[PDB]
Amino acid sequence: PEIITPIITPFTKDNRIDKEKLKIHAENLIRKGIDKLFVNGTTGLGPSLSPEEKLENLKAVYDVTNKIIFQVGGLNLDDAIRLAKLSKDFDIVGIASYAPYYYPRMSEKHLVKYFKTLCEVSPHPVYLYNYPTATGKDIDAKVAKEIGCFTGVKDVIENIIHTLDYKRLNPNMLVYSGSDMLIATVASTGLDGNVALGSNYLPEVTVTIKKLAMERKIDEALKLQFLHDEVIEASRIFGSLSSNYVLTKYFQGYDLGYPRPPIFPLDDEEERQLIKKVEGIRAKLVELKILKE
Amino acid sequence: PEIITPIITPFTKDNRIDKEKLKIHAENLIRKGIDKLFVNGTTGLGPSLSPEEKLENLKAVYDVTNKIIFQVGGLNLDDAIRLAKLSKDFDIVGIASYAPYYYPRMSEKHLVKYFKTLCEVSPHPVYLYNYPTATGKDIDAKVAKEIGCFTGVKDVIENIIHTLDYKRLNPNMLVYSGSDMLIATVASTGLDGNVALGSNYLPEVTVTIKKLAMERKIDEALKLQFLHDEVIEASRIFGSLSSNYVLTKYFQGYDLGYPRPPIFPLDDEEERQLIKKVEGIRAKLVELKILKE
Amino acid sequence: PEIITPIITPFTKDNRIDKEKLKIHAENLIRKGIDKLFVNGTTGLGPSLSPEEKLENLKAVYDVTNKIIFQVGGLNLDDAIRLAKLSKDFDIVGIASYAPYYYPRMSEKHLVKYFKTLCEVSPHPVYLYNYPTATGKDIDAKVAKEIGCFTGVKDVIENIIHTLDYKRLNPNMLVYSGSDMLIATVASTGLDGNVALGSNYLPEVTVTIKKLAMERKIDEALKLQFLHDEVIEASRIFGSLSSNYVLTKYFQGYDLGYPRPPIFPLDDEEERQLIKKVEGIRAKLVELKILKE
Amino acid sequence: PEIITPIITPFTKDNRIDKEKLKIHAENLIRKGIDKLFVNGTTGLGPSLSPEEKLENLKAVYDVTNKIIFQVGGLNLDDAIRLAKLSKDFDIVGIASYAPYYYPRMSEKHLVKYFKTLCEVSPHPVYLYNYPTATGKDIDAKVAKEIGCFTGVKDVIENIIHTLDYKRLNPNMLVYSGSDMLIATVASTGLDGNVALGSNYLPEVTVTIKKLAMERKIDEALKLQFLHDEVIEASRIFGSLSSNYVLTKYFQGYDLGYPRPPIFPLDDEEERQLIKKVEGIRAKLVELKILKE
Repeated sequence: PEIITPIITPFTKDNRIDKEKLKIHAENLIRKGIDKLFVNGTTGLGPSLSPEEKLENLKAVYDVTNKIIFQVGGLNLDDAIRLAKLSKDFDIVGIASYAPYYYPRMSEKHLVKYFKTLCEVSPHPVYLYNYPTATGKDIDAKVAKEIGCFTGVKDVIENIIHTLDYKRLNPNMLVYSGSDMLIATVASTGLDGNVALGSNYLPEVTVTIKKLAMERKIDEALKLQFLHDEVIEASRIFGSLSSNYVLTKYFQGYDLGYPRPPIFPLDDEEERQLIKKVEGIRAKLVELKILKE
Repeated sequence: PEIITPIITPFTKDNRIDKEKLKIHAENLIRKGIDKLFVNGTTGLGPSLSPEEKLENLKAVYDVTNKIIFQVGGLNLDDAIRLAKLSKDFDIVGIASYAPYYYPRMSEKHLVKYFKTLCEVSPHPVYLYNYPTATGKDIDAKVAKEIGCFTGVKDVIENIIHTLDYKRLNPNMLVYSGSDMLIATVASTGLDGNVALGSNYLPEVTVTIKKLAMERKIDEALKLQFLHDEVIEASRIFGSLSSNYVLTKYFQGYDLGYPRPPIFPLDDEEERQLIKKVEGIRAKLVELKILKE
Repeated sequence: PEIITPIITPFTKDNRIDKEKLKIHAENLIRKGIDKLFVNGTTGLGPSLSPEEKLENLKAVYDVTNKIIFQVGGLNLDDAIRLAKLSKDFDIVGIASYAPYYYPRMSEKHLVKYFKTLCEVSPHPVYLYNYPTATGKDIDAKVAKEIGCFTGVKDVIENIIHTLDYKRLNPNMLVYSGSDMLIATVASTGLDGNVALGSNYLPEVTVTIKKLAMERKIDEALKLQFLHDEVIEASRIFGSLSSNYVLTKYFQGYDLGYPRPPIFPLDDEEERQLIKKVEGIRAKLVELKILKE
Repeated sequence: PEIITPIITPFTKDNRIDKEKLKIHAENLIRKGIDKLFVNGTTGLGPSLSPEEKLENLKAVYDVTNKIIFQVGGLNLDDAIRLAKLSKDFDIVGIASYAPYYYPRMSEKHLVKYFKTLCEVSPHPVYLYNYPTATGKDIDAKVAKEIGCFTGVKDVIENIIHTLDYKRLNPNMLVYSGSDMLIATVASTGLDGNVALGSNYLPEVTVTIKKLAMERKIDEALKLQFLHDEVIEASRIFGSLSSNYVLTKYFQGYDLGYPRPPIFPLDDEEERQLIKKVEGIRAKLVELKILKE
């Protein structure tokens, strides 16, 4: 199994993509063992990015590695087609799309047309980015089997019965969970890994949870998963998408600038309370020789 | 109270706004009694539009009438501020914004900041576009009071208790329902009216229901409400957002072009089945002398 | 429209039904203008009551009035059949049942059979007690039409569209809402009335809201509705079903004993804290001359 | 890790517990590898049983094995307290209780008081029977810690992060999942086992899944889990609670009578169709030498 990072998109103070900070961040992650990079996902504020900005993220990360899954979805299908086509010249893993978001009660027939249309034009394997809470509809294993063209799926859902069902109906499909709290579980139950936003700021931990599991040292794995669980929670206190920046800078020692409002950055005091929550978990992890002093 | 139409956005074969069909459609809605027009709402596929297209829509409808509320929201706070300020030069009713959509678990603080910010730059009254199902969060009465600067609210929710609470905790606020099926109810329980996608294709009906409720002929108003509900129901089969195009062409007799994929247009078979579903209702509406044979 | 009280079941300290405190309560509710009494409802802890105890409450209230709808449902169908049958010796308004509760994902086919069985054996009209949050399923207008034998429905749901649908699909059916916070609206929109737990402790208020709406004195009907909403909100601090005992003694002046654990009574501190929250409301209610002294 | 059967309560034509069929079923289950027997659970129609019938089920199953967890809860605390005390004389594993069911929006204070009371009176370890979707409320890991006195939890939820959290915050607690579809996952991820309803009719399978996962043959374990998953799906076509009787008679060869209305038994045509849906599976299982022809 693998650990896939839905990479953060660092923005400048004046709301541009800081291509340099993106590259450092991508470089660090590859250095610390991350298998692939998922670009323009939720953790990267993909839905806040223009088609031009989505392409920029690909170009910036393509300098660092070609193990990229390139998210192109949106509510303008022509922008998504143009993006999928422009990836032809990029030797990457595949492209991805989440479902058309916002609009409730969208017909299965219409949703199927959308993903089929991305497959008919894609010059790479096509991954399904399933995130019902964010997009407001579910491409479950049955609908994915009927699309018939996905090479994998990132299932962002608390229900893991739902994630396993993809394998059951598509034995050949790569199945990833999007929950950080299930790295140990995923790795041990026969799935292909985790798209984990927590790997942005603790890639050492998510990678290590994985190893321990494949070594059938599940007891340890859970101990480590649970520490990771506390950090996940610390980030929700103030808004995990904004906390990702503070956490990555705190654990990995470089700046990722700011998010894109209405994803507002944490202020000086929110930053203090967040670090005061994880201060002790950091120490324990240097103790356990998982982080460098 | 008022009927406010969340006006459809017509698209050409080339996926561009059809300015002339928009103006044609806007005229008819004003001439058939609609009080104001909500531009770049859900029914208009607001989220699917660029900021330049959101402004395009305003410029084109202003040609016909200034009784407009201008929706400017999005996931780039800068683009919305720009849009909100550009409205200075239009003598319109207000601007509006849904809460920032897609991203879950957004802090109340971050959500209040997003709206207080728009209020801060706005040269017109600011209206709250509350659509919890489509956006993923609820700017309810307490939070709207906390925000402190809304002139009105459009509450897209089937819980009318939730809607009354706005009037209770904000006595001077205009409180509209976004539910086509409560036009009789809203009018009769002291609320300021409805924002009704259904008024796109049968503005004769939404207006008549409200009038009938004002004259306290509530029994006669429900009878027309339930006929309207059935049309609402029929449009859901193939996707209501697409079907309004068909229905508007069918009941009002001019064409509105295409929706923007992934909001796909009904096909010829789908268009024909919907009409067969509404022929019997149209008959009863002719019978009532609300429509011409 | 009508106000129907879901009458509390008074319990002694020994976990017995206090029949005399009950009769007193019924007498007062009737004397203050309540139209009918709903016995063994949620507010009278029906599901906590045995078949003998339900019948007991019917015998008890029948001593005071015959304007009684008699809930009989349960998870043992032979007990419900018996209660339905035994009601023949009582000249009441009808019987009623919620859907079988607790067990998730019950089949419409089986749910229809449950209710048709009660209709086949019922000596009186049958009322659908629809409470989806409590029973775990929904007997909407479509399933009620299919069942085909309901004289009326009590619809405990935040969604008034859902309630209107019973009228749309069942024009002859008596349609009540079970939402205290919608008494003015229900009355103003052509529905048949409310089943209002808050009429246990403030029947003066609930009846005046109804009357004001019937007179189309809408803003004054809302004024009183919004105070009532504040009492409802106060009751939720410590548990609404237990607070009803404290609130009814406070406003009506006679003590109703205790609820049945695990519906724990409020302790004396809690009782005093809840009364501190409603001293204000009560003061205004005296000023407005809806309550005495 | 263990498989615990939430044993079925078999009823006669006359709606009485068939003590003798329950003992055969009970003996069989233990003998095919079932670890513990959960009595009076959702699958046994717990909420449908009088307290006497809850004690009668214990006395019967106790004649076969002392590996019994004795669920005692209900909406009359005095009955529960007394069912707890009467278990003093049975040398069993422990008692359990779901949360008080039906009544929505109950206070965390009262829910804790409920479980603490049972702990105060219990002569055996107390198990939390957590079933959010049946009871209408959830006792999460956090609350179970507050309550403070649970030896084990049985988490009936399709969300396995929710289940793992009990072990996170309560390391000394036995944590079982209630989902038949996670037997392989639960066993390979370090949790303590499953409360599997489908082990009523295919105990061979649920125990072989478990064995396989313990043996790290995760691929062979999943293939068998996917078989079992289909049987679970087939059981829903008609009412899984009802279908379980048919399926046990089919797979195990002895009839368990009827369920209790309103849990209606399948009729003969429903029996036929259901068997046709699982005939193929019964063949695959005999092919794998898991079942004898």
